[PDB]
Amino acid sequence: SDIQMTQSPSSLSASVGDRVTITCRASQSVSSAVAWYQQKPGKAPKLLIYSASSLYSGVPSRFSGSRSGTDFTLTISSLQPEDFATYYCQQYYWAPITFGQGTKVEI
Amino acid sequence: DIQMTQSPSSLSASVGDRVTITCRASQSVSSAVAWYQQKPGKAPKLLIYSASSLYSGVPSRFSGSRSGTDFTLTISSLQPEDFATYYCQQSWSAYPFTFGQGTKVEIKRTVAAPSVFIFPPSDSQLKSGTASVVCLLNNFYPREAKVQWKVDNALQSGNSQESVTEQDSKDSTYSLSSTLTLSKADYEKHKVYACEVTHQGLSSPVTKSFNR
Amino acid sequence: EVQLVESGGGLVQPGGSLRLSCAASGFNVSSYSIHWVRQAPGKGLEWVASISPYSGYTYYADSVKGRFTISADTSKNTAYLQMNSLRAEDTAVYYCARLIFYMWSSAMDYWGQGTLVTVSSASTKGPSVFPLAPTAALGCLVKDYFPEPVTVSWNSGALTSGVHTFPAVLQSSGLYSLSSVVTVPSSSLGTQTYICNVNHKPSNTKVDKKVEP
Amino acid sequence: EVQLVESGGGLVQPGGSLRLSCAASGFNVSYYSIHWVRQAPGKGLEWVASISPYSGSTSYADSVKGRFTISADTSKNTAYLQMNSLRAEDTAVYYCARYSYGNSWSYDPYYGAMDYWGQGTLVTVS
Amino acid sequence: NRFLGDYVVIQRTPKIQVYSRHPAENGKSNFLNCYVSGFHPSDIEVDLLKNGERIEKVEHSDLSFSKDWSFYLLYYTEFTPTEKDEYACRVNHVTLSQPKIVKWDRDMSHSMRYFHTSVSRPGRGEPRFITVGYVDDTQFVRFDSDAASPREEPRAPWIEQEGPEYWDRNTQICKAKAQTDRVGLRNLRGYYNQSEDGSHTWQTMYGCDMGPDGRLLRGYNQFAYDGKDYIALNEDLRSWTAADTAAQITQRKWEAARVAEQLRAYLEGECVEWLRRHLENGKETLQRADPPKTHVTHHPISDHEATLRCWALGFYPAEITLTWQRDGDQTQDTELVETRPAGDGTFQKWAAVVVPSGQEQRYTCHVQHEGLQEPLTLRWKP
Repeated sequence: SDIQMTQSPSSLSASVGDRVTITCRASQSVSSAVAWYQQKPGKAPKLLIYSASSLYSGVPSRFSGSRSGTDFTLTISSLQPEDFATYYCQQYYWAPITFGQGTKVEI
Repeated sequence: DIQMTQSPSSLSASVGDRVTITCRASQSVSSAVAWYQQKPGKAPKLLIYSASSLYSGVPSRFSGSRSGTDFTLTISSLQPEDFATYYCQQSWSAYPFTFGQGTKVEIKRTVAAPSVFIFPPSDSQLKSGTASVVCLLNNFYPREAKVQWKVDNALQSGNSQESVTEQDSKDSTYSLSSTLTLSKADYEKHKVYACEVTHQGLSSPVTKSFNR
Repeated sequence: EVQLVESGGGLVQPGGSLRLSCAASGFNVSSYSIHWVRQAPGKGLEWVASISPYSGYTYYADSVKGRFTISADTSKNTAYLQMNSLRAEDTAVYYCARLIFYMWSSAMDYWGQGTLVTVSSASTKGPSVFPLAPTAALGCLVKDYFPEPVTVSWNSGALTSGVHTFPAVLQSSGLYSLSSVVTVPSSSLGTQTYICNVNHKPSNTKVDKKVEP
Repeated sequence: EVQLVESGGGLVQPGGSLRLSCAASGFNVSYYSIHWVRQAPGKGLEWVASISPYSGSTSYADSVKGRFTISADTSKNTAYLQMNSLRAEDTAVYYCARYSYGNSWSYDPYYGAMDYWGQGTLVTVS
Repeated sequence: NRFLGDYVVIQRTPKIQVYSRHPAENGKSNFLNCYVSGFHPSDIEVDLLKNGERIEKVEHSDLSFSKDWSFYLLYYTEFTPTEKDEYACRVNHVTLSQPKIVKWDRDMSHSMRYFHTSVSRPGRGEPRFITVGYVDDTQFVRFDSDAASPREEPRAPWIEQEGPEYWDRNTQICKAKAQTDRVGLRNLRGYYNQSEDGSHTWQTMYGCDMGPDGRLLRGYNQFAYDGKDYIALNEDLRSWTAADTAAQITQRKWEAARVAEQLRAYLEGECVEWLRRHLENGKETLQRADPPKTHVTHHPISDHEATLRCWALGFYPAEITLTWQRDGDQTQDTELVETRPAGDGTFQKWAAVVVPSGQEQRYTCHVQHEGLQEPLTLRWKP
């Protein structure tokens, strides 16, 4: 049974500088092996977080993730105009690798 | 090799200012850098060891930061007793344990005019056949002072040396000593000897003299 | 206390051999890395030779590799830098420094005062002391001595303020000279006695020339 | 500077076959397992296959298992994907992904990161 | 007493084994282990499972390696088995293409040496330097670069009785060895042509064998870069063996400086003398010998054929010989696992061989071990 990543909301609009959180849930107990990717239009995904919490080298410090049970939250502490993109959950704990359906943020 | 480099070679900052000393390494030495404090005529001492850590005992006014290949030492508040030279050192690769060219830290203060003295050549030296006139300047700032000798009103230049001392760690002033050497036979050939001192702290030179 | 006492300085003719000694007081050289850094003087520091604490791996700078032989004795708690074929550029003051190891860095914390080593083709000459008879300033005038490391203090150091022992300017004739002066109140002249205690270790001379008006 | 370049894209008729290429640069691919992921137009991201270049051990997603053969070349320092018996649904901008394995004997156990994705290359089944 | 080595200068698939420190009794406090061995490079994601949920508060051993420089770890955790609870170990490594899941199927002279590992981390700070000092199969010190306050820290019940002088000199050496190794890794990216984007390794090992005579039997000083022999010290303790062209460049550099001279002095002297002390201090455990406890189990994969397995449990020292024979020898067509560390100082192992059901009473397994006084032989017998 493939491990779907139920990611909601399908979209959400926030004003620049706002604090935004993006939830993500796994069909089983995926461990902290979860990473968050940012996909600007017509561009390849870029890693934001891995180990479900660790900021990836070079990524802005405002980005952060946190695991509570099997629910993963990607935090924007202060939204910036360069944060417009279809964000993605992911689980590489279990094979096959799968991603959430996405989260479209509108500015 | 890892040829360290300290910028600037010398810097004079008034007491209470913030002093920044940059030591850069020709290769990435990671976080292995140290800074040493040495006063003239004394043995160096260690301040910063693990590229930022302050040595146990050193005052908190010292601080050091790491950045890529650049390194900086920062003195929060300049103090009198901190007149010294600060050498950076990399322990990344022993053999060799390379040091920097060294930094000279000086205290900048108000212009302080000098006091001029003259010592007549003593009889003991004259009997031996040598004479030495000495002109003294005590506790004056800054380090520039033109000591123009004048004998019998005639300019005698080309037979003298100058020896400035180090900055006074207490007052932050300088002292100078200029000597004119003439053989005993020459001494008896002239009577009036004087030394002229022109300084930033003096509007006009103050002449000190004596007659045999 | 923990200290490092140098020794063995002085003058060695170009091409001679010397043996500096660095006594360790209160800490055994058998468990620390003794190094040797030399100053011109008047220039920056230069690392010379290091000996590893326990194994004994002796490393040397590229310039003195094979001429100098650093060692260390546990029984006497001393360290030596046996220098050979001394050149003109080896004139320097040598500091024997201890080393401390941190996780990802090391540094020298404890040092010694630093013995001077002069290398020149001239012989030893004693100091010619004269008194500079004179608020007022009194002093002496050391002259035509060799080598440089002379010390001048007044009245066994009982007087300390106003001292200005200028650096030794090397005269054109290849000899050193410096002026020792001190400022004291004019009202105190004749009530107190001042004598310059010239001390020349390389020539074993100690002349006290009293200074009066 | 680490940077991966993809090629082998264009057009293809349904049922045909194409050989995608993802030539790495700035790092030895043998240190990483190169994963292939595809994105249908305006849809989610689907994982395709992964190659461990040194040992050549490979795993394929069931959506393409039995049709896609992945390959790598350490000497050339590139990653290859063989697609056959193409289906209409296989339209996407294919990304080659660089898994970066972590460790757990650290005091703070890590997990690997799919740190570097390729720029992508369009592949239209039509 | 460590030696101050002050002289600067392949990928294996892990073999995952999930097992229990003792035979599993439902409801009885037991230890679950995930002993991954034979892998290289060092980085590996290991996590013990319980019904799909990751287990926290697990304990793992200090990184070491075998003779061939391949690493091994022991991830273990205190647990209690049951009927429902299924346990797996999720091991992931570069050689593997997906994480490997191994379900816990219930049925499945002397020498002081000092192993060091320096793993460069180009963007994650200073190199991860970990070093371990062994005596025979036992561990008695460790020094991790990333510990809170890096210090030579005891790992045996007989070494902690040493005084501060012991730990201050050992700690000084290790913080010197780390800085020596750190320099080595930097220069090896130069000798070869390697980008600064990859993490490499520099394993080093040295020690002093000591036969019963109490004198050095063979000194060791080896080095590996990226999991392959680099440069080694020959038995003569005077020359060097260079395994590749770059190892020749450095081999000359250590012949002119006569670095081998100091190694011989320590290896022939201080190295063996302390080994004798460690044996005298730790004579309780190092000089011990526990004979294996042997049991043979048979599980058929058919109504006429089966796999026969001979088990060796709770023996020390590690080295053991265990192989299958028909009528009394099957070196081929036999499966034999790497010796397993039980995590309490003892080890375990088993060997299996397929057999037709009939004439199984002809088969036998033979157990030879140092702690064993006489040869052993056994066969399955319900």
